[PDB]
Amino acid sequence: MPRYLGLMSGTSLDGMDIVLIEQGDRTTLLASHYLPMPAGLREDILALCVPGPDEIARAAEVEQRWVALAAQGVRELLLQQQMSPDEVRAIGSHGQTIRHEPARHFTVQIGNPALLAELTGIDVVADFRRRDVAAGGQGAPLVPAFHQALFGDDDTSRAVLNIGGFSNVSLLSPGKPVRGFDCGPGNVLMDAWIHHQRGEHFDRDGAWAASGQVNHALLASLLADEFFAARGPKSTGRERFNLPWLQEHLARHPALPAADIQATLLELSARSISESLLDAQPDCEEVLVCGGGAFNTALMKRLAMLMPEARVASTDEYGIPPAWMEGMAFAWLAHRFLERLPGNCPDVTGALGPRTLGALYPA
Amino acid sequence: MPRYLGLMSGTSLDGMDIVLIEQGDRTTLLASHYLPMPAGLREDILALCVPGPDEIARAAEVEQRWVALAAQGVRELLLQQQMSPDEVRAIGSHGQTIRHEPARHFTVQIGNPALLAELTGIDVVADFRRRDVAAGGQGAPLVPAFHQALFGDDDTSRAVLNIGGFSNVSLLSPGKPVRGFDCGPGNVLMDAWIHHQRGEHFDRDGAWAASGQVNHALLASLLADEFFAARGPKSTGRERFNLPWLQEHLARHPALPAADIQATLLELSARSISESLLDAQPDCEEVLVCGGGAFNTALMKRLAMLMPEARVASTDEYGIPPAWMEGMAFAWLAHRFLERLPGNCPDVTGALGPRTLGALYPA
Ligand SMILES: Nc1ncnc2c1ncn2[C@@H]1O[C@H](COP(=O)(O)OP(=O)(O)O)[C@@H](O)[C@H]1O
Ligand SMILES: Nc1ncnc2c1ncn2[C@@H]1O[C@H](COP(=O)(O)OP(=O)(O)O)[C@@H](O)[C@H]1O
Ligand SMILES: CC(=O)N[C@@H]1[C@@H](O[C@H](C)C(=O)O)[C@H](O)[C@@H](COP(=O)(O)O)O[C@@H]1O
Ligand SMILES: CC(=O)N[C@H]1[C@@H]2OC[C@@H](O2)[C@@H](O)[C@@H]1O[C@H](C)C(=O)O
Repeated sequence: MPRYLGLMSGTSLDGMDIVLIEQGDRTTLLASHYLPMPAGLREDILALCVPGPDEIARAAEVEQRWVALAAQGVRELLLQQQMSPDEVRAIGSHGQTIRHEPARHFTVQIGNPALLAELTGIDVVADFRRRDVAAGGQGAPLVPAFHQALFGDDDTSRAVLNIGGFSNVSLLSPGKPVRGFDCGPGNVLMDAWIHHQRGEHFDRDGAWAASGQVNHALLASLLADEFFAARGPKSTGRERFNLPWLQEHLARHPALPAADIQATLLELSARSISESLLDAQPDCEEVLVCGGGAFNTALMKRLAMLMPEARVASTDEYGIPPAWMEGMAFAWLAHRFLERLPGNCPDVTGALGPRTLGALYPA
Repeated sequence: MPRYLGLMSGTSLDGMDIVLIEQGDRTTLLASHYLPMPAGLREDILALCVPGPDEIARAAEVEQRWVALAAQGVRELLLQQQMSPDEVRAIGSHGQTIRHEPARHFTVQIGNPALLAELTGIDVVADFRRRDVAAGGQGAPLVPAFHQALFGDDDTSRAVLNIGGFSNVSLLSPGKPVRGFDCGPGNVLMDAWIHHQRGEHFDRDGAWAASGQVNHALLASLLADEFFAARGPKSTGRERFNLPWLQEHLARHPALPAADIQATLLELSARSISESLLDAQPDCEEVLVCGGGAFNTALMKRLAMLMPEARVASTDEYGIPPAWMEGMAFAWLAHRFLERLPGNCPDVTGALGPRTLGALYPA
């Protein structure tokens, strides 16, 4: 019954997820701890997601504040759980993606794991993505293995679907190796648009999206990106799908209401997920939705209707809160590293084969 | 009787040292292998040593080339020694420093250890300084503990003096715990000056230096830099001692012949060493010189003259070739990581205490 911490901080930059798990015969969630991202740090992370000056100095100092916050949250969670650091075997830390360039064969995650070990007094397993990339893979997604271990079922063809900043799906097909790929944007554009407009961080329950009307021509134009055509191992991020990208599409088209664009963005996510998922697993019987997109009532409804042959529900029904799936997954990967068990799925990432993912920074 | 690889590429940027050692009852050098740094790569690393644009993307691509070259070298050495990589327990990789800012509490060594593990098929231990910096230390020097393991003679006092781009000394005073610090510039300015003048990489045997004559006024002004005044834990780099820095001193005084300036730079190194060393260890009886500075005949004689109470010889006289000392140290630090033994020295670095240095990237 070794206990592990998982630290995830996704591209939505909403905040830091910290989970505690017990890894026995099955993965149990013991506790969760959410740290909202400070305004300043969120914006400084966003400033590192595009090319710019003095990045090495800037990232180091952003890194220091990120780790300091992570260690604060870990300390908080342990005290509130009446357990010491000694009772935790290791922290699994994803870090923070500031650049993802699989075409150029690199992915950049910050989160100085040495400093995280020093501050927490706990062994840290981190930097899980770079060995997969080194093995020719996309480096993303890395949860499918975990999704397999949780929800691997012979009797059903399940698709486990994360909807964070970006969407990604794990295809659990009886008989066949685990498949998976980034579907496209999840909340990233819906958040970015309501931020450029107005100045909010996200659209609660997708209520602003539901107030507007879809523009079918715009939808067509957005779906005409090369990434949606591509199949098999692929990944994406803020490099491709961002506000500039959207504005470039809005330029050639005429002027539309802002809510209609938001509605179009919701549909863009629903349709990209639906069509890419159903292309890969037309036999799908259950879509299990995790990540913060699970809480979007407008989005979830649309997925159910665009995939009528499937039962679309969040992972809550199956015992695991959708908020903490990624955090639990990286806790699990620290386990996998310490037992020398493969981290990646080759037919997900496109790597040469299975690889032990991560590096060990001991306390 | 495990075998380790040591990989070191210092601030001189002359090339990559690859050593193979055995760590039985003591450290034995089995083989060495030097890789001249390609011109293109040397200049791109140098371009990352000052603030600039698009550093994260640039550093990543430079990193891949660095690692590709390191892996090539490792392959070449093993084949030439008729060895499988199965027979090597791990590689200790220093990586390549492109920024050293202890004051801002960060230091940046590139060398994607995950890719290095991928390409060599051997477990990599890397990223040694960061944990010392995390512990409130300078992060440099890191060799003193090795120096103590090799040349820890209690009957006699002695200082082990590495002269690379930068000079650093390990003070081995019988009974008293190990101390050390960066003395200042070793070859870095002498290299930088002749490069600026003639394009050459270094001054062979200090012949150019030896053809010129020391200028008193310039020397005084060079010795005036505050770094030389400071005592105890120190570290420095190209951030302080560089050609721009030198030219601030040149401009102040009238024009000098180029060779006289070179003569003066040789004197600057010897005096900053000799005075910092004996200040901290006045009883010094022996100066074991390692690093490429040991090959500078003019420098070695001048060190002898300034320190006549002690013998000044290279480490070759006591078993170890002066070129491979650092490479051997990092292989040793791999051994020290894997046994969970401290690799830093608080009374050298200023860190809160003894720490395991490095991170394990398994093959
Ligand atoms: N009640 C909600 N209604 C709609 N969207 C929501 C709601 N709560 C959270 N979200 C979305 O979930 C996102 C966070 O999802 P998350 O899984 O943390 O993504 P990431 O891992 O990329 O940070 C927010 O940016 C937001 O768009
Ligand atoms: N024959 C020589 N004569 C004088 N200086 C030399 C000679 N060979 C090497 N050097 C000096 O040694 C330096 C390399 O020393 P090294 O120990 O590799 O330092 P670093 O760790 O900074 O790379 C060169 O830059 C040069 O100044
Ligand atoms: C941050 C950094 O890169 N420091 C190095 C450091 O290198 C050696 C390996 C050490 O860690 O002890 C040393 O202080 C000095 C002289 O050694 P070399 O120039 O021969 O490498 O160089 C640089 O300051
Ligand atoms: C490079 C990167 O950070 N990718 C993220 C991102 O956010 C969701 C999706 O794109 C996924 O591929 C991945 O995160 C999850 C945890 C994963 O690796 O499965």
